[PDB]
Amino acid sequence: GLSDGEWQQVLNVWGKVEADIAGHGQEVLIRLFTGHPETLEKFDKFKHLKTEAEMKASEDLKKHGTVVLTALGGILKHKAHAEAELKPLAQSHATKHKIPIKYLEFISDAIIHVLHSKHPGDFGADAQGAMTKALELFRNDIAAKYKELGFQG
Amino acid sequence: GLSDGEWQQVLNVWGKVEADIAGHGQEVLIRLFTGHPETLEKFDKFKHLKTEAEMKASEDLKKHGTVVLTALGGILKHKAHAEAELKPLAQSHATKHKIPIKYLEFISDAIIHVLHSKHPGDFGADAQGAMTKALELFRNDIAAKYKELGFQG
Ligand code: HEM
Ligand code: HEM
Ligand code: NI
Ligand code: NI
Ligand SMILES: [O]
Ligand SMILES: [O]
Repeated sequence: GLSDGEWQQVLNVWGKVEADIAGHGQEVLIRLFTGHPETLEKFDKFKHLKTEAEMKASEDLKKHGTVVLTALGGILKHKAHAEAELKPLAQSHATKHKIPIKYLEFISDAIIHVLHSKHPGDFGADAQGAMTKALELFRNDIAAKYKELGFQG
Repeated sequence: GLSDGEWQQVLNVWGKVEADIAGHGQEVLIRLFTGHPETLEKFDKFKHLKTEAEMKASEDLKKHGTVVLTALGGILKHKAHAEAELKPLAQSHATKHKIPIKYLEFISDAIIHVLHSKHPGDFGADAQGAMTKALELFRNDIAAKYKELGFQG
């Protein structure tokens, strides 16, 4: 994964992109299409463009550039925030508390038991299946950080 | 992973949890401790507590239950939001646009060059090292979604 400061580096340069997301988007796609022409053939609405000049002139190529960098920006900002929130918890449970993944499984089953007992109206079979998958994904994230830190959990 | 409706089911039952986080946190730790006595040994503050009635009387156990469900809740809500943002992107690039992972490596290459070219003051060796790793994490997330969908590309 990235460190705390590694994400801050990423978000700082991303702010600069957002000051002219249109121009950045355009240049990224044109650099892609010139360096790797086979990428242009995946785009039914752009593959007619032959020259740099035609590409720079395309209103919709510039609009698509914005759509791509906006979506990627949103994803990176969520990853940064999510990592900063998870890594402290993973570190303390790995190093200080030394909690095996097995014990995270037990507390996952305890949550599902309590939600079945107290909220069956918003916890039918489907919603229970959903929570079981959700808590497994959470354990998997922790297990991934445990490995990064070389704690056998 | 979870479908759109499954994440909504998770968020919907979590809303009920957060409405009585005190009581739910207590019931989760009592269920864990009574089902798996070994887990009580990890808790210096609680390991003397011998019965549900003792555990229910512990103000410390209640406060810890709140800290646990508060931390978990934040992680689940972020995961639901990020997945609902990522899953459609991966779905469309796999099944509609048919974009191999190697082409996301190409566009990552172009994003690095455009950032180095236009914002070098904000894009030194470390900043560029950070962005390179961050774009890898993005491609790995799409790659993990493609594998789920049995798209090789
Ligand atoms: C950082 C990488 C990428 C991001 C964030 C991104 C994002 C997007 C978004 C948000 C859309 C519109 C919604 C959708 O159809 O899912 C889209 C459409 C599309 N993307 Fe991507 N994309 C990326 C990489 C690529 C690459 C490398 C290719 C092809 C070589 C590609 C080909 C397409 C195509 C063909 C469309 C459909 C465009 C249309 O509506 O005519 N994408 N992309
Ligand atoms: C959903 C699972 C879990 C969550 C979200 C969680 C969260 C937390 C948080 C936020 C803290 C306080 C800050 C910290 O030290 O990181 C904490 C402390 C702790 N956790 Fe966990 N925890 C989980 C599972 C477990 C399990 C299963 C055990 C043991 C079986 C455990 C043992 C501890 C201990 C011993 C502490 C320190 C308690 C204290 O000194 O007051 N945790 N946990
Ligand atoms: Ni978002
Ligand atoms: Ni948060
Ligand atoms: O794209
Ligand atoms: O915990």
